[PDB]
Amino acid sequence: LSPYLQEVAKRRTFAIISHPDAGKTTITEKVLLFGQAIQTAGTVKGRGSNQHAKSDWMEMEKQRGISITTSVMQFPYHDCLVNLLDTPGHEDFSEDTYRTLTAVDCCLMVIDAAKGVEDRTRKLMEVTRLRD
Amino acid sequence: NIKSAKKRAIQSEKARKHNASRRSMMRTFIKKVYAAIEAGDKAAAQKAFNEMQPIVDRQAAKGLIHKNKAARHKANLTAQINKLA
Amino acid sequence: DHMLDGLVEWAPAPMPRQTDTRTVEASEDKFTGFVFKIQANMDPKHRDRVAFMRVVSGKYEKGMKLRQVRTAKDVVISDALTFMAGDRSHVEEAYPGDILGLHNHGTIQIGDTFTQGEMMKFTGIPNFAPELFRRIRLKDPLKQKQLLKGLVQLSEEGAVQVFRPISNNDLIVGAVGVLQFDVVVARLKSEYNVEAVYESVNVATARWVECADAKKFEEFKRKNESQLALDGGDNLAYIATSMVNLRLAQERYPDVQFHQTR
Amino acid sequence: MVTIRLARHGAKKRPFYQVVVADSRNARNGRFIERVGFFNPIASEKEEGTRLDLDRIAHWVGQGATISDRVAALIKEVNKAA
Amino acid sequence: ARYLGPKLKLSRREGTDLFLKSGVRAIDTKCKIEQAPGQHGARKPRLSDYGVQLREKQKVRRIYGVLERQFRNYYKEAARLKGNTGENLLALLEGRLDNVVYRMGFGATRAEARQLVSHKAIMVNGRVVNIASYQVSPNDVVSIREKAKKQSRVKAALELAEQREKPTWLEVDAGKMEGTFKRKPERSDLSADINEHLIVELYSK
Amino acid sequence: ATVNQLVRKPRARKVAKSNVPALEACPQKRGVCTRVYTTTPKKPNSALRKVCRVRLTNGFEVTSYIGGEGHNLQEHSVILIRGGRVKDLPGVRYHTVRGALDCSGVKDRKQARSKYGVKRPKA
RNA sequence: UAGCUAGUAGGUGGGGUAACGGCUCACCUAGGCGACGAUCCCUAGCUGGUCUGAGAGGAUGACCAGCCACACUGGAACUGAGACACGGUCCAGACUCCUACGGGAGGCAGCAGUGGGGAAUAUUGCACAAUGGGCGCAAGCCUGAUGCAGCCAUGCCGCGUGUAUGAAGAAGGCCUUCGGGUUGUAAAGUACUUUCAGCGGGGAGGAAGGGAGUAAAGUUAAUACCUUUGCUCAUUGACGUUACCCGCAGAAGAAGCACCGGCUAACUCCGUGCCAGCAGCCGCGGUAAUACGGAGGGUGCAAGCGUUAAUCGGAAUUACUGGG
Ligand SMILES: Nc1nc2c(ncn2[C@@H]2O[C@H](COP(=O)(O)OP(=O)(O)CP(=O)(O)O)[C@@H](O)[C@H]2O)c(=O)[nH]1
Repeated sequence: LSPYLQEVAKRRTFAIISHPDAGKTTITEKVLLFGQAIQTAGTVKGRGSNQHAKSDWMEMEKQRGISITTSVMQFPYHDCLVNLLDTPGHEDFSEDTYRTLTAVDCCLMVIDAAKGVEDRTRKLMEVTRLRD
Repeated sequence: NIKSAKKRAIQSEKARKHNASRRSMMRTFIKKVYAAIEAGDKAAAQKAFNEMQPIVDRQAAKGLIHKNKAARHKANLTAQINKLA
Repeated sequence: DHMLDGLVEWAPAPMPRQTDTRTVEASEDKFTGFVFKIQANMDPKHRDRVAFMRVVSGKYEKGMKLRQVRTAKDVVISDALTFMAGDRSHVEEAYPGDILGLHNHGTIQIGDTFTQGEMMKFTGIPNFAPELFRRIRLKDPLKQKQLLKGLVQLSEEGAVQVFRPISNNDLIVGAVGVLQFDVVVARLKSEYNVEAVYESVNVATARWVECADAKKFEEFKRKNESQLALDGGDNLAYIATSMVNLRLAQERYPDVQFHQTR
Repeated sequence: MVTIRLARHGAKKRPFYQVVVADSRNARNGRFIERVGFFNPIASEKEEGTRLDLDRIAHWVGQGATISDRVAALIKEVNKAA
Repeated sequence: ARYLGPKLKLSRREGTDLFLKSGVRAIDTKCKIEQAPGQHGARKPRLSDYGVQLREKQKVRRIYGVLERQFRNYYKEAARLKGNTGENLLALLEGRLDNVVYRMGFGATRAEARQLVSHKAIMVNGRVVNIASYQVSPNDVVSIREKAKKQSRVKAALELAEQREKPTWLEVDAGKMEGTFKRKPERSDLSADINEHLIVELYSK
Repeated sequence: ATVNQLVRKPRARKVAKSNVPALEACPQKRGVCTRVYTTTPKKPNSALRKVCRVRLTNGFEVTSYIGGEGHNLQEHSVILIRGGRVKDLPGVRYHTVRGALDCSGVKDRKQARSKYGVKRPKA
């Protein structure tokens, strides 16, 4: 019962893959709240609690688009520390994820109802069936 | 700059009042004798010189005064008080 | 908000991964952090390469000395970036099962393995063969060195492999996908200032990379001296304008210790 | 503070020390008062291995020069009865 | 560094026998000496002063096998010595180790002697020397180590040493291949033909 | 003579100007290289000498002679400029370096290929 | 660039500096510098030295070393023997970064490394093994100085890329008066050898010290503690898969660059035709080019070879040596 392996068990990997226009960026930004909240939760108890301005309405308005590459969020989450690894989702893109779904043990799928199961999802399942 | 040896800064702050305040009170005693030079009373000048001599020798002893400034003060101030007397 | 409980309860321990000998479990030593991407970096003042790693096996040390297996060298790496909330945080060690970021300068390619003495390789690199889109023709031709370095800086990546012909103009940008707007937007950075607007120029099929064994590829270089092309990483594929030229190259019999580099 | 110390002259992978009297605030190859003797650590058994004038060394001991460990070992190499 | 080319074309180029093709065989007459240095060798040149200076310099150099920067270093070394520069320059050329190995008869030609020095076989004073430009000090003894002694290449080429002048300033044992070096050679002893004065003229301007 | 005048005014050595105003003694320069045209030379020549007005990167407007047979220049293609007069054109005191930047080397040359940037024939 | 100076020049007295001192204030006089260049402008770190030159001289002073000055710019003080301060403080200004916007952080002309400039210049490497510096009684700690390692033919030096034999004077190229010559002992063939690279094994020296234990002499009441010297043991290397030595195999992996009318070393043929072009100067090319391009051959230098840029000599064409 050494704590080394007990926190080996507290380190997990989410592959994260989807269709184009599915919502990778929004769900990662909200797990930051979610993760940020976990940071706030971690920062929730103490002598004092500090959080970045809940962004204000005037600047709340602004935006960016089209994705591409990937990002990694380690997190400070309460229970475990489960990593993320973003990837650009297209057919001309996503040659990153052919070699970084080998990195990630698990797999998250994001499927829209207007899009459904398309050739993107069939190619991603052809990737993920090779390693179970 | 971020440095582990910043202790010599604030400790010198701990210097720049206290020792200097000693220097402050030192020179005020010296200026008191100049008041006697503006007074013309040789007995008050001798009393002020006897009041300022051990404290300026103590300030020359503690490393603030380099025992030649205070010697110059004793020299020219003794010359003034026995030229007046 | 309900996903987090499922992430805690359903996902197992990080599984062992296959080597040439056997699977290395998550309780052993000899850090197996090989590099996955060399990502298209945002550049504040420096590059750093990036080093996403499989450090699943072994808890970190601050002054640990890694071993480059494919070049077999003892490399002392003490600086390791942790991706805390996206920002590249301070020098920090962690618990195994994490992904780092290190500081490389044109040394480590995709999939270069690391151990502390186990001189074996994994079963990775699923990277593909490109589809040759157009060119570099250097609009505003002042200061070539930002593309003679900075796109060759991008040539080590899995998406971009820059091909240099002998004639010192018309440098081919390697794309495996179709959308080369990524590199065009990446040409507007602190060390990227040349535009290179695109047109239609036909170079057909992928430039199959091959570097034969000694005493035999010298005459292969000599007989078609106008038909060679330097590659990203000092390689020479053949030159690919048609399938018939590749058939003549197969007719020429280049016996090779073959490595794909793709 | 004056001291008697080695100066590390010579070529690359070819050391040739200069035992010399110099101030401690000066550099190794920097300013010195005067030189006295020399030492060659790679000097195998030949016609000359180490010259060391003990008169000026005794004169600097009479002035207060701090002797380092290597210079004291060279003094114990040049022994009065050996 | 080495020429490694047409060593007999240089003898036709200078006209005199440069002893680059000395060998086991005698004077060849197999190259049409003195009448065909090259394609247009039937022409008679104007042959000016700088011409004969350059021909004399290249003649002495392709006799001794010394490159131009190295021979200029030998001239700079001979210029600061005592006596006269002309005797000292030829003394420094004779003081080369491969020239001593050539005079001993340990090899047919000069390039063979340079190869014998270079391949860890020639040993002077118990210390093996690979560089052929070793300045031979007076009162030394040169020999061949036992692991490289008499693999026939020294042997038949020693028979050429029975046909040479066998000069005074060095003595060979010829029973164990152990030579003995002696005092420096006089100007009136070494080959009696080459002109140092034109070399002094060329390196003085 | 008259050494007292040399005591008054010291003997002054003539300071000869450089043949190439190359901004504090540099070997080569790199310029914008516009205006590619041919020039009729001075009296005993009658040729069409290819020349280019090179706006240098330090602000100087020099005109360098284009050597060799054939080139790929049209108002652009930044090159390297080396010194040395031509004795053929009044005002031209520079040369163009082949084997340097965007102007490629001369096609099909064998002899004297250190100049004009031609590589060794690989075939 | 012919006038400059008003704390300016001198004196008395007070203050101030570790110390003389218009260093600073009160009073008095009109002095002070300057044609043997005062004041003003431009440029420049200075020197020992480097290069060249017989010498006198000329440019330079990059690396080694001494001094001075500077630390994004300017100003100011405290600590201390020493700073009016690279990695110390404050203020004023500019440029970036964070902010929860109330306020703070920064100064690579350090080692590395990046952007920009430019023709042009390196690795985000190892260790205190040795020296030196700082602290500590000492052991020990730090040292991007240093000792090295990696890159660059940037400069110097050395070695090799074979040697001996070998005529049918072979094949191919070039010239021709088509007889023949040249390439050419060059290549092929035969016999030896393997410097340096590749591989496999031994292997110094840069290493003195320091730690533990014992003995003797000092010290002291003390055979206890401490200093010093012999003496016993375990030892301290980044370079380092070290220098160097031995063995394996096979000439096996290793030669280019400029020039050929004169200066200045070396000749022809073919193709254009004042055209393409070369050129450091004289200058060639106008249909028989030893001057352009190509071929052959030769010359020179050699892991370097040509060009460009700068200094000196030749230039006694800045003449003091040494001109009119
Ligand atoms: N209303 C609403 N819109 C959503 C939701 N999830 C995604 N979207 C919208 O769908 C689009 C997807 O945006 P984005 O998050 O960039 O998609 P993506 O998955 O990262 C794209 P890619 O697969 O290429 O990486 C956006 O317009 C976003 O606003 C959701 O839960 N609700």
